[PDB]
Amino acid sequence: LANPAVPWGQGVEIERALKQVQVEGLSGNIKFDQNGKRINYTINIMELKTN
Amino acid sequence: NSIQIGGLFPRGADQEYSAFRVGMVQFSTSEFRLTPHIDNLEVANSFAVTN
Ligand SMILES: *[C@@H]1O[C@H](CO)[C@@H](O)[C@H](O)[C@H]1NC(C)=O
Repeated sequence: LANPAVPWGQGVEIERALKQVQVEGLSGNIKFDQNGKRINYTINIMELKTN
Repeated sequence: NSIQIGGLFPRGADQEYSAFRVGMVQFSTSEFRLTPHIDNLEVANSFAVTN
């Protein structure tokens, strides 16, 4: 809260580090854009039947 | 009999603070007097508002 707030430099580097990550996981292929939203995801379209 | 009251005016609000001061002038009384501390901020910013 201390004013004026001062951010640490390393943070940006950690951010870039996270955003550049591309891995395989339970949600399928995991990759991010510059803003941090998910990219190249696969959403299985499913229907409920009798069985 | 001093009453401290804070205030928050979004940057770019002029006539509002004007009407605030005019209100301070008109409703001033011998019994008690409001002592405003005004803080201009980015109202859309949650951090700024919290701080
Ligand atoms: C991954 O996402 C980008 C962003 O739209 C898209 O252009 C690209 O074709 C995607 N790749 C696959 C294999 O869907």
